Amino acid sequence: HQPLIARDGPHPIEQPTHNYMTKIIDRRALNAAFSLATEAIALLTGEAL
Amino acid sequence: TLDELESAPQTTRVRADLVSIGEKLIFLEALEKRIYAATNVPYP
Repeated sequence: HQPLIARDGPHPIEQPTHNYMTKIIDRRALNAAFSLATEAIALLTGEAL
Repeated sequence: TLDELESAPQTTRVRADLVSIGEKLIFLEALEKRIYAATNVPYP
């Protein structure tokens, strides 16, 4: 909402202006690598216990 | 057709700026953020 000041002539008269803005979300993602090994499944599961 | 002014003191505190120059205190403000911010008006 724009404020106004009031002038005289000869240059013209202004009205109140208004503005309505819309902005779209920009979307991203991330990644990570956790990878395990061969035996480590069976060492957690209990095959080699 | 002759009429005289009537004035009443109602003082309030106002944030401002005071500068001492020479022998008298001098007022100093810039008038950009208070007035003329985001208009189409040139600064005279």
